[PDB]
Amino acid sequence: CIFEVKHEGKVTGYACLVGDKVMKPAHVPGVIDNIDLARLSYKKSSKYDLECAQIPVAMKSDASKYTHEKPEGHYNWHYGAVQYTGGRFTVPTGVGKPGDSGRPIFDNKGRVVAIVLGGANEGARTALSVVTWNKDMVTKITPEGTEEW
Amino acid sequence: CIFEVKHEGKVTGYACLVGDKVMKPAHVPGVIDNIDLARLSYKKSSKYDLECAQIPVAMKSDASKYTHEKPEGHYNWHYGAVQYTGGRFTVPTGVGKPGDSGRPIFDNKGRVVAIVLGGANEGARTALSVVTWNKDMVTKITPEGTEEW
Repeated sequence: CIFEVKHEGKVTGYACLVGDKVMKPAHVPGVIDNIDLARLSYKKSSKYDLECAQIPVAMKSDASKYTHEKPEGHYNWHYGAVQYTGGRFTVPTGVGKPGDSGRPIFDNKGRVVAIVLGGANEGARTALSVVTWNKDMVTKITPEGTEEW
Repeated sequence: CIFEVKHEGKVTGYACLVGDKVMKPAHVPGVIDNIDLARLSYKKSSKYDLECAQIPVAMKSDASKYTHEKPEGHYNWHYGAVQYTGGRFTVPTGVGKPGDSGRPIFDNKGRVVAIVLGGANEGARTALSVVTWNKDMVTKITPEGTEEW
């Protein structure tokens, strides 16, 4: 469910299969490294820093489910645990870096709860800028001091 | 009917109101410099290098007409005349340059016949890569050696 985005031969970030969409953070430079995904029509929102295409039918079963449900505790991503408390996702400073935008954060059922956009270095911890969902709609939540990834 | 696209305070290219659509070359970085247009959701695809939205009600009457009709001769753009011969729009080399993507080309009735994407330097003249109309449908025509502008 995760695809590299590349520019000039380098991985710049990721797109992920979420719900029935191919989702990519808009700010990530380059092209998704699948020629068919790269050619789809994407609905682009500057407000949410998001581009989303309808998932190819052949890939529909590979998509992750997703949810607005975000009880406090810990969640999962490529690098390990993501804390969620007081409406903030945090990780240890240094785990994430430029090149990690587009990676999903998941609950233990495998449901996507957020897509990483960047991180604000707050000392020992880094607070993530994310696309995430409330019960009604998508949102973008960006801590002060965020560096886009 | 023509708007600047800007990124980091710099003009990066242009978007046009044509028919029912806001038309911007997809590859141009930045956001359209208009309060209404910036807040729309766009459909973006590499197929024609277009990023489009429905024109807001308030702006519909400002849209340009368009046509598929491209008899040979000369057409009009920001910098003067554009030659059209053998299926190719050409201008003198150096008249258009990086930053001129999204500018429209018009006939003498004021109908848009093409939107500039880039140019192929052919020596004294440059052949333009364009979106243009075949019957009712957009198409992308890109001379060999095109640089996206």
